[PDB]
Amino acid sequence: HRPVLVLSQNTKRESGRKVQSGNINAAKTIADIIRTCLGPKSMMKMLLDPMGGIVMTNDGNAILREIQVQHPAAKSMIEISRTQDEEVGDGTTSVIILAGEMLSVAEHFLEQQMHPTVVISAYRKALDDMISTLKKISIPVDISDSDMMLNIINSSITTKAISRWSSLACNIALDAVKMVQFEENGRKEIDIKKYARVEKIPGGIIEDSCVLRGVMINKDVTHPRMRRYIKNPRIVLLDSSLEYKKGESQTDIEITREEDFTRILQMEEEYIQQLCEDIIQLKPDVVITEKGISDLAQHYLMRANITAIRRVRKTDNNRIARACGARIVSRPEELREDDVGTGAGLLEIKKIGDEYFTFITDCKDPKACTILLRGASKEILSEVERNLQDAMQVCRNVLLDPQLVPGGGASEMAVAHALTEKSKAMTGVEQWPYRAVAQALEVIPRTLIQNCGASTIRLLTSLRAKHTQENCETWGVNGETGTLVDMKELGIWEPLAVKLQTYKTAVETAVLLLRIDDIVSGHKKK
Amino acid sequence: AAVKTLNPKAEVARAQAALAVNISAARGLQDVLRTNLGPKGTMKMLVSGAGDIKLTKDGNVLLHEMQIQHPTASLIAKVATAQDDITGDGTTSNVLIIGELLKQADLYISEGLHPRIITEGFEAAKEKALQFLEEVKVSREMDRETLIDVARTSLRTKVHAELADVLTEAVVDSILAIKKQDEPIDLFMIEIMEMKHKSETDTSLIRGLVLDHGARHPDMKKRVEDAYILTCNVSLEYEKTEVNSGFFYKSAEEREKLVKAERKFIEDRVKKIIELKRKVCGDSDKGFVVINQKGIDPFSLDALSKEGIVALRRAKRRNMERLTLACGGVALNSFDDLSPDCLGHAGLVYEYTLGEEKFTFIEKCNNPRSVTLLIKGPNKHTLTQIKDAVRDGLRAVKNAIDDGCVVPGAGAVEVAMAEALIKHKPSVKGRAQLGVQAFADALLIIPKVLAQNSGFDLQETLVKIQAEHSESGQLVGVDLNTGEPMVAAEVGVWDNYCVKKQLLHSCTVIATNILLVDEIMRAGM
Amino acid sequence: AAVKTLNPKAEVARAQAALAVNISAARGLQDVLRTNLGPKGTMKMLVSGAGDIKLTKDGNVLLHEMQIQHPTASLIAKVATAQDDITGDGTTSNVLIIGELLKQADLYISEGLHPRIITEGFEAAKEKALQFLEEVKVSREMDRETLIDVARTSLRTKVHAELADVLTEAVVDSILAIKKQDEPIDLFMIEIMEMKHKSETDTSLIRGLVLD
Amino acid sequence: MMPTPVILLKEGTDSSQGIPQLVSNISACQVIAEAVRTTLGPRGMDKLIVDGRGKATISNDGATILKLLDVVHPAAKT
Amino acid sequence: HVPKAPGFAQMLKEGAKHFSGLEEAVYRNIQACKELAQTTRTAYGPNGMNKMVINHLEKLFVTNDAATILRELEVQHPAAKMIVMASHMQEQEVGDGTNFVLVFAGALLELAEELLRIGLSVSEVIEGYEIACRKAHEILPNLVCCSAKNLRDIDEVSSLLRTSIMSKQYGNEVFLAKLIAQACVSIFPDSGHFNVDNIRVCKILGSGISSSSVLHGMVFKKETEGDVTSVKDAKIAVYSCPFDGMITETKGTVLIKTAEELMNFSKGEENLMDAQVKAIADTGANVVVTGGKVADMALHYANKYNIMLVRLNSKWDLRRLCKTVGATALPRLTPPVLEEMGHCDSVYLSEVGDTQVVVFKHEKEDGAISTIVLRGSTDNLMDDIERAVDDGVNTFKVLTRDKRLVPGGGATEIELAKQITSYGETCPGLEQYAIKKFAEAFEAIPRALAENSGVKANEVISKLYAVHQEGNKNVGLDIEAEVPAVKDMLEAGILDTYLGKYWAIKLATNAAVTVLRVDQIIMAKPA
Amino acid sequence: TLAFDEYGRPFLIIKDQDRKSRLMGLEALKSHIMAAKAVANTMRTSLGPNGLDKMMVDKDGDVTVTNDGATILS
Ligand SMILES: Nc1ncnc2c1ncn2[C@@H]1O[C@H](COP(=O)(O)OP(=O)(O)O)[C@@H](O)[C@H]1O
Ligand SMILES: Nc1ncnc2c1ncn2[C@@H]1O[C@H](COP(=O)(O)OP(=O)(O)O)[C@@H](O)[C@H]1O
Ligand SMILES: Nc1ncnc2c1ncn2[C@@H]1O[C@H](COP(=O)(O)OP(=O)(O)O)[C@@H](O)[C@H]1O
Ligand SMILES: [Mg+2]
Ligand SMILES: [Mg+2]
Repeated sequence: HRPVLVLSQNTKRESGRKVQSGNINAAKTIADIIRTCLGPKSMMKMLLDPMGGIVMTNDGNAILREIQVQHPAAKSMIEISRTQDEEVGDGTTSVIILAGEMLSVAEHFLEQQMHPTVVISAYRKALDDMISTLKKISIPVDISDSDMMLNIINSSITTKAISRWSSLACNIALDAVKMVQFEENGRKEIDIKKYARVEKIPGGIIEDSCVLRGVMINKDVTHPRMRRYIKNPRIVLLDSSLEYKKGESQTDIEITREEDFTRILQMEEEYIQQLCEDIIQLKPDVVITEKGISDLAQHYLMRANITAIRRVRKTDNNRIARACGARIVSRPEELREDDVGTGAGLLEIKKIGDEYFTFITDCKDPKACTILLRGASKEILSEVERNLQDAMQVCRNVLLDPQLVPGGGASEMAVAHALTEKSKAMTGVEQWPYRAVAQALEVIPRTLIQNCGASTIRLLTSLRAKHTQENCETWGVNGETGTLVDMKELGIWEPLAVKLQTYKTAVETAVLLLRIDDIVSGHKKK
Repeated sequence: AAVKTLNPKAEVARAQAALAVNISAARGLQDVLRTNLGPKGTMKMLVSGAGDIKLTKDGNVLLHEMQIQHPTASLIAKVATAQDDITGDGTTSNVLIIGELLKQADLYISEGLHPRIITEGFEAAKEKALQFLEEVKVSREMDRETLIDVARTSLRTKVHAELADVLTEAVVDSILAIKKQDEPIDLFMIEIMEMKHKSETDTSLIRGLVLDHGARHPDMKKRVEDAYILTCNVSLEYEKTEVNSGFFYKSAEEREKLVKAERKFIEDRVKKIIELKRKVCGDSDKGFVVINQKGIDPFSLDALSKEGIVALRRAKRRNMERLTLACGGVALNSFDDLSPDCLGHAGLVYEYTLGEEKFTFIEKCNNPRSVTLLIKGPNKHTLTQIKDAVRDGLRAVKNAIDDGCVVPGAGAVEVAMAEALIKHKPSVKGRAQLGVQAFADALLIIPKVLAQNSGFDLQETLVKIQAEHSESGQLVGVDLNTGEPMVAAEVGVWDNYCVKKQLLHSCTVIATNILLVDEIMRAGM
Repeated sequence: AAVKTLNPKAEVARAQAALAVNISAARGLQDVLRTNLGPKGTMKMLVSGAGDIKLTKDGNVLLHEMQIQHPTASLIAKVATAQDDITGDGTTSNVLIIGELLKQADLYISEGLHPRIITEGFEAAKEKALQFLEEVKVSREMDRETLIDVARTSLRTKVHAELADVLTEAVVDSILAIKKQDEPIDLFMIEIMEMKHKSETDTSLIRGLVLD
Repeated sequence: MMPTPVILLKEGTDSSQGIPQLVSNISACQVIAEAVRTTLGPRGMDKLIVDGRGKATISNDGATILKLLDVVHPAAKT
Repeated sequence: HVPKAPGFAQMLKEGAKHFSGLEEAVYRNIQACKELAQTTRTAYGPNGMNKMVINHLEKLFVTNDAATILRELEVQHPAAKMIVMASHMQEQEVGDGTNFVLVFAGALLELAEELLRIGLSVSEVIEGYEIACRKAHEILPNLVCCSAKNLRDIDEVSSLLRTSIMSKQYGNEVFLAKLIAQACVSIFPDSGHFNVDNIRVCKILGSGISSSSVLHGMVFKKETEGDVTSVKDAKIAVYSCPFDGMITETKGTVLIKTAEELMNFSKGEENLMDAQVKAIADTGANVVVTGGKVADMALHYANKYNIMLVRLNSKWDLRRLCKTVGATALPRLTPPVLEEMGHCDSVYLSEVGDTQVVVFKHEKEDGAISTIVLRGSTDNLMDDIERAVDDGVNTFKVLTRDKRLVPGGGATEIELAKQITSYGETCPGLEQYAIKKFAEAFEAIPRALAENSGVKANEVISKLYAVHQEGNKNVGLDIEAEVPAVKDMLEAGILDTYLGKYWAIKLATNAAVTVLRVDQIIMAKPA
Repeated sequence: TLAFDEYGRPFLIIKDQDRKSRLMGLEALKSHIMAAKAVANTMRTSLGPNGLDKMMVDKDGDVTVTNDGATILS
């Protein structure tokens, strides 16, 4: 069997029109999947996992992460929605539809024997003019007002499944960000993932869900003699163990006398009592560590009236350190008065469904909170958890950038008329791809009427005529009824960081996928 | 489809296709689980792959131990899991509401209407159903005769009414002597032991504790009266140092000196126990029982047997919580502060062997606040009938004590709630008029299934029940013996308030979310 | 099951099982054929195993050339075959009545009642519906302008109403010049020839014969 | 990875396009020209072609050599 | 573990698929027909490229005509077959413009996808296309500027036939126009029906296209079996019976009963065949052409009385010989021919291209039938010129049916794009969007002419609307060189098939409408 | 390369070209001499009056002892 004299074995080669017009159809295919998940009249999409679980959601990020594609240009669009999920909260489904439409009009110019670098150079000139249009139609926000911030977060959850419990979910997501807004040195930061833990418990009703003023964990007391209800405890956080372990050496003891073996067993008990005497000098009430607690340490804390928790997680210790103001120490003989968690409120070991939960609530000024979610099952509680993550991040963008853009179609039509009037002074071959960017922005008011069943001809002709005048400029599409209502009366407002990240990512997705004229597949790596 | 283009091995369901998948699967779980609602339901024999018999008819055990692979059946099984986790009963009636909230909605969605219009009518019907439930609840100040009829309703629907007269005295009298003065009753204080001694109708209520392990020494006393409980957590068996040390000896005479010295720290723990027996005026019988959660070597068992101390070993984690309340002592973790204040007291401590398996009994306590239901079922599958019915009955009386009001029985709630939605049906003033009608007809499946399992007519029974409710003010219900409309508040058929409140909330949200699903697909490969 | 005991390779359906087989298959043929009833219906492209295109939306041609293997779907196809054999139109509307007579009866049989009690009400309703049909019929003495409006209704439900004005003058004028004096009209006297000459909107009525 | 439709193009056919097609046709004619390249001129050799049946045919004519090569290339048949 | 989605309501198929809706059925029928429009877009126009298409029979077809390409491609998409059968109806009706159907209907369905995804459904795009189609048939009689009426001879039709030749044979536009002028005019029926079957193509392998000519007669590919090949009188007796004698029909049996009947049977059969050949030799016949076989005794007396024999195994070629020399095929054995004899001028044989042919060449009476003898270096080249020859004969039948012409080369489609846009702006309804999209489908037809010439189609299509300011109506495309600066079509002489443009617009509109009517597709298992 | 083009297309000229054998080289003349010398070295020992015969076996098993050069090579 002689081998065949080939070059680049077991790989593919593809170039020409089949790659330029092939990556457009892969981008149009993903945009048609989540096209029914943009307006407030959207529907859930039940997904099936390879682990056996079920993800029933309508968010554009959680749908595309559960789809395994084989096309290379289809893998690029999934990473676009992952970028929009980490930057902003409710900036997911809008970018995938917009990048599919900007590539839909880009396929028309590739058939006209136009080079792809001419369309990208017209896309970059159009991208620089969409940023300047949103900054002119913006509005400053009073972040100190409570009722003004409730209208911003209600506009982001009207699409999601928590729009029915809108009066409760807006107060939970607003109080969650304002508690974790911590500033130690001269730098403001909001960490809503490491400190704003969203725990879900199956059972109860959704109306009883509330954000606790403190933290909670699923841990029982180490001994039944310990108190399960302390009014004002002095919580001391530990990191090392309260046991006797082997040192980091090759220690070996030669036992030749009779009194030597009983002495080592007594020195193990005196070493635990020494570190237990060093933690009671500050008179604490609650001792919380991350490693195990031996029964010799449980005895000395029992008669000293100390409630001890055994195996609290490391991420939960960092969260309770911000709520109670304690210091996570790793040495019991180096405890100080500043390391004691004073100011903590009521501590209660409740039981929710045949399982104990340690509640540390009612704090004075906590820097970390825990949202207690209670619902029917774990299926719908994963929906409220994914919606509150999209509700707390849209409040983080206003506190770092208090500017609002009129959403609901009014944002896209205010720039599409600005790109049309600015295209009259182009006078070149880049004028016609510059006009297609303004026509590609029409897919966002197209989607709001296709989801509610309204007409797309009689409405878009009247909506385009409303932006011919420079006075109003804020007329959008009402997804509830289906008519044209001004967004100053409805209250649908989106933040500036959401609309800027939507336009910057949808253009650069079309920049990357238009410079691809060749695809090589079939090689291996290390 | 778009999913077929990206992934060729990914199935999908479209808008009119995924609705027929979820509704027809909800009728599959409805037609199976409707044969066990109420006392007239039939027993289901569930055989696994090994061959063991699981004879039960609870709605949570039926959905978990069923060979079904469907995404719609996995959603209802998760809602049914939380119904049997926080409040016990209400699992069979949970699935039948979801089976009718999707079947009555299919009559309107297939006839031109949109699924979101039906879900807007469910929220407006849930608001009236929640306000009507607070008007029909009866506060009876948690009387001990009221809790019998609450426990009798939950126990009949799981047994053939000969053990329901025995288990009601074992559930009500167990839940009263746990906590007082408006304290939340912990269900971990009740131990459930499975025996095989006499028969299924012999389950008694032990006032103390029943431990499943006996004495591990043949010279110990089997029956001990007027005992002292010493609850320990120390390890009496031989343990070494944490650092690897070993021994080193020169002669053979120094070899036996090290074996005597290595047990000195062990015997110092035993000498603290035998000196406590001499300080409690041991000029009488004066029995001593050490439960001793950690293991004991046979060297210390031989030392305690010569003094007359019964010593058990390898107890549970919650045995140091239940026996501490029952005996009144202190569960110690060391022998440095031994005193008679930490000792317990029981009038009778005896054991019994059932096929080379001893069972330690502790009885005759003053105020135990911890009991043990001693289930003595003949077969292995009959033990699963009583255990799943005791925890169904213990969680029923626990909710009736915590909540201050009692909700009426079989048809006294569901028929009166459906008639309240008819008079408030033109109050929505919009397209959601048919959504309140689909919610009111879905609540009527509870008198329909109970009239069907009892052998009576389905439509002829619902006419006479709704006639007695419209022509009177009494909440009339279903009678599973004669078929005539009888009031449930007078015959002694009650229900829990938190069960009917969550049945209007967990079933409604899971029905409005399923009706808004149109893209059932399987991707990820 | 008893049939599984004697013949182990014989599947069976019980009382509550065989009713769900026939009802779910009747809704399967109902949801397909309801998208082509009337003039505003949608066309269907039927491709066989060879590769020929059969573009039609008649209820008899749809049920015959459909990849379905079901016993309930074969029973409705036998009734739909005799509808297009003796009177022509009325085949698409025939399946929708059967699909609704089993769907409306599903709401009563599943709610406790017996299937035979529903069939007693169908006969009592069919006798009143047959007497009501004899009172609403309109006699117009077979005018040639009446036959235009009769042929316009049946032709518009199978073409896009541009050929329906042409085929009305080719059907009504062909059926009048066959027999007179109250004689039964034989449909074998009209030959149907297929040409390819000009276009679809050029079908004329040859007063004699066309031989192939 | 690009073309995955529900109904394919014709059956399974592959077709080249543009400038890589034309160089594929020119280089194919260069290979079949080597079977008549050494047969030109009085100092040109002959060639021997054996078929599957074992029949040997030694010749130097272009009409005899090219008919026994069994060329299935479309451009090289010209 | 992992669950799956089962069937829902009507999953009763045993391996067949189903399509319903706009995205699964209507949008996929558009994208499948778009691939056929982009396939034949390169081969459209005078600067089109050929395509080596290999069918299932493993033979080679290289051509630039879109009609013969689709007959070899085994297309399996059902909506794609509708645009193939619409192009096949263009070949049966006029024989030219089959590719015009793939560009226009391929652009009609492509622009319909932009209307369904932005707006109106198929109930208004179809009704919008039908209004603009009826208005397109009112501009085409107004765009007629010239006519093929004056001087119907070989001089005027040598220029009026160049448009159908240069679209597939660009370099040979002058030689093939004169060869189609000396063949189509020579078979004129004196104001009657022009039969396109009276022109045959005899492919003779040999030298190039410069040696091709047209012979007034027929050229066969058979032998003589004789030595009388030089015939100058040419009195042809055409027969359809086998020239071997008269045999019976049922069984046939010679019955011998004595020694005299056995000896005289062999000599009596030779004398019977001798009397039949000399019966046609006294009538003046020289060529005896039969359809069946010929025995050895018939060949013995054919060389004795000096008459030529022609074997024609094809029964269709025998009927064409009767219309060539003016004779009648006699089904019986050889009679004395009274008046059904043939009359040619010179019947001879010559080995042209290592092929011994029989030529029935007419010299004086030139017009009875014509045969274009084509020469080529390859057999694949002569099949491509034969398609260009048949496009010249089919264009001559169009000018017989209708003498009107419209200026092609892009001049007609721009004026059709301007008038339909004028009707679209004056329509106060919701169907005016489909009328404006119907005129843009005519805009993409000169776009394919500029993309095949290596010219940028954006600057080409901008100069066409700039010079069409309401009074020119004739400027097309000048594809002779880059930087076009396009000229007039009547001065260049690029105008062809007004009746071809009348049918290709009507067939492509009805093909694109029939695709948009398909909303639900039910296919079977292919086997 | 063989059976592949530089643009990735399959390069097939003649049918079943992978199972063909073609030698032009400088050993094509060398292979003709070494094949003809072994026939001449076989027939060298059967030349002259002292030429030894050869034993030929047919396909059917028949044995014929031949010395003439016509029947040996045939
Ligand atoms: N009441 C409303 N009226 C009109 N439009 C709305 C309304 N509520 C939400 N929308 C629109 O629905 C869109 C939902 O976008 P979304 O999918 O949440 O983006 P992301 O995926 O980034 O979170 C928003 O762009 C907004 O304009
Ligand atoms: N003695 C009784 N008489 C009438 N109805 C009863 C009686 N006992 C139980 N029921 C009815 O049976 C229904 C179901 O009871 P059970 O099976 O215990 O709960 P679930 O069905 O939720 O598991 C209840 O809604 C109740 O109204
Ligand atoms: N000399 C010329 N100058 C410009 N265009 C030409 C010339 N000759 C032909 N054309 C164009 O080439 C095209 C050839 O079309 P063709 O493929 O023959 O259509 P069909 O396939 O219907 O026969 C015509 O539309 C015509 O406009
Ligand atoms: Mg959102
Ligand atoms: Mg042409």
